[PDB]
Amino acid sequence: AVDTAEQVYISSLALLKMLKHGRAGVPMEVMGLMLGEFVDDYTVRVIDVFAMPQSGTGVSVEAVDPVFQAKMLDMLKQTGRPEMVVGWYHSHPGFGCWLSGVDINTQQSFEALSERAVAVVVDPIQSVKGKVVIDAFRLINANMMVLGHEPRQTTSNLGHLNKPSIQALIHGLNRHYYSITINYRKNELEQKMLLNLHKKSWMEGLTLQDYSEHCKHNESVVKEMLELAKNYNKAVEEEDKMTPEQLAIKNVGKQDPKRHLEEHVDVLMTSNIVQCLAAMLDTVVFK
Amino acid sequence: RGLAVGIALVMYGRMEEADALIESLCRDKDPILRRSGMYTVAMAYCGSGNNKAIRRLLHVAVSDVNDD
Amino acid sequence: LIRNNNTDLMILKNTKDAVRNSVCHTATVIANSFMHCGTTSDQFLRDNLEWLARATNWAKFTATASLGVIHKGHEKEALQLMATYLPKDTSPGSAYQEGGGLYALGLIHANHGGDIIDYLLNQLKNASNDIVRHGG
Amino acid sequence: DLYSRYKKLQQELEFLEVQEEYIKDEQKNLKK
Amino acid sequence: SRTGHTHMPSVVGVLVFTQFWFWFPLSHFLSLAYTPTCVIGLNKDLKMPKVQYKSNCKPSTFAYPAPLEVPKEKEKEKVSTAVLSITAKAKKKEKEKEKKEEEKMEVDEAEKKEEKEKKKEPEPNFQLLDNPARVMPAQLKVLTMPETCRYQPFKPLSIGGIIILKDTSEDIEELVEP
Ligand SMILES: [Zn+2]
Repeated sequence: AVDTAEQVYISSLALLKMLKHGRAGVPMEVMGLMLGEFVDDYTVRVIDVFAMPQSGTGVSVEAVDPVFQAKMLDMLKQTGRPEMVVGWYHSHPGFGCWLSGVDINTQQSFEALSERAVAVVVDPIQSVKGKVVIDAFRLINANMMVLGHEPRQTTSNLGHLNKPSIQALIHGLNRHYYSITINYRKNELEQKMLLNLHKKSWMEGLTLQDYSEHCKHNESVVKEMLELAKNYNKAVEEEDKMTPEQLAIKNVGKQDPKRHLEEHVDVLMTSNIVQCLAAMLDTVVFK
Repeated sequence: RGLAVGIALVMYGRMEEADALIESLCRDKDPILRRSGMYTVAMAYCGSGNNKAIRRLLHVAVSDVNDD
Repeated sequence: LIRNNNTDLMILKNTKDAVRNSVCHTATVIANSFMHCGTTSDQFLRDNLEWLARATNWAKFTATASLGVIHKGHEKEALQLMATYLPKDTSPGSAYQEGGGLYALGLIHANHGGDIIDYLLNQLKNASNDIVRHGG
Repeated sequence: DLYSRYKKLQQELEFLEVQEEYIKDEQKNLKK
Repeated sequence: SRTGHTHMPSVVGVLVFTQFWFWFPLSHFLSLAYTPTCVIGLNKDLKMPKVQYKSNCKPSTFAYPAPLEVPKEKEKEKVSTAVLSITAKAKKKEKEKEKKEEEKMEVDEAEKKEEKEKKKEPEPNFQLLDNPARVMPAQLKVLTMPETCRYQPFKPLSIGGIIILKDTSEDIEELVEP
């Protein structure tokens, strides 16, 4: 009985507790616990995340408070749901993700206690634009050290979700743990009530943004579009057989032809239509 | 996934009698079961140039979000 | 299929030498079973075994499955072939032999109703759990 | 002869309407 | 299949073979889709008679060689001496020295052309074939019935599978059972 290509399920609230606790203590490598359920042999799920108070030692086994462990679990049994811990996490701000020296020491305690106890490393400050730098890892033994680690077998969902990155494979990764796959438990009864309630405005759709700010904009764009038409005349009346596909590449200027064309005309079209349709509907509805 | 191919393979070439089941599996939000209906509409319409099949199968080939 | 046995052995050897320490062993024992399908020609299960005994934990399930692929459509001799490589007389500790063995009987006698349906019926009455009920 | 030609022109016409509908979606999709 | 219908094993065998992402040992199921490219000339319930019939290929022959298992024994063996110098007229006067030594003492060697071209053109597209005869499915229509033999077919023979021969008039013979 040995590993395969596993799968990690995370709940929607679990990821939100990760990025919020990471954004809170952005300099000093925050630490917390991960509470879920072992559903089968080789897929792990997590429903809940609660953090840890800050220890002066740092991210290690000494940052784990056993009296804050059991008494926090004492409350969650009688309210909500009791379940077994399945792992832990921390935050590593200075890089993306790889298990460091004091990372790997406290992992050995957890895999001695649990079956797997999957680690999770998240950089809070790297994740900015629309994506999150989250990855989960899991330590390997020394029994197959001259053999091929990660004993994976009959599947084809292993080549996805990441290739081993060179900022991560220069450290441990390969001959010390392995990487694991993470998707999201995307659910209904949460997805639309997060979408429609976060981005919404009722009366904005039929406002006017006035005329004194709007006729000035219609005044402005036509004036350079006149000179854009004069520059459009210049290339059309030119029309010389100087190998015109080579004549165009020696006359590149990030300019006219068709790019600096009707793009403005489309904006002039859409602005006045939405302005006039809002004007005509408002005369219709109100008295 | 074992029952995905299994309910696709319980019907074979009925060519009109699966259409209530084809509509039922794809309207659900289970991604495996939507995938299971796609193997079901394949095996119920074997070798026939069905215009309704090639319309509907290409329609979910555009607009659906899961890759599988 | 036995009187027109022109397969090639050296192509399978000129792909054998490039086999590194990956899980391509399952990919090779599915390759020879394709190009010896119905041939009933066992030479790779004769000329070498130490390379065949390298991979494990599902390749044994794959290899004894490939034994049934080479013997596709072997009605009576396939019963006594397995009778020799029995689900309980090769090794009682490996469930992958008895799992893929019952899977190999299904590969041989597809679309053939007989005692082999009843023979696999009685061994799904008394079986282990995980990789016995698969190939059964 | 002629009945088979009339059925195949029915089929091919309803075929390339569907592949016309595919390119309508993709050109709409690539704008987004 | 043969007669316009489609196979139920060849469909089911290939569609679970598509599911080799999620499980590698489902790839054994493609063996169901392996249908023979052979004809069978069984006339009686037991006799398969040894019959000879031929081909109608347009300009040649093909199929089933699989011959090539050379390791391509290659040699570096040389780098060409490209000293272009007084060498050029020095080898030329050496070839003048051979025009006194070769053609005046003994050189009478000869060879013959077009022996190897001769065997190619009268070739056989008329290949004769016993009972379980393989044939590529592209040549189910450019085969030829055994009309030159005594034992001539009865079933319309245009696609591979199994047929009856009309084993014609008396003295029936030619068993084969291995
Ligand atoms: Zn760390």
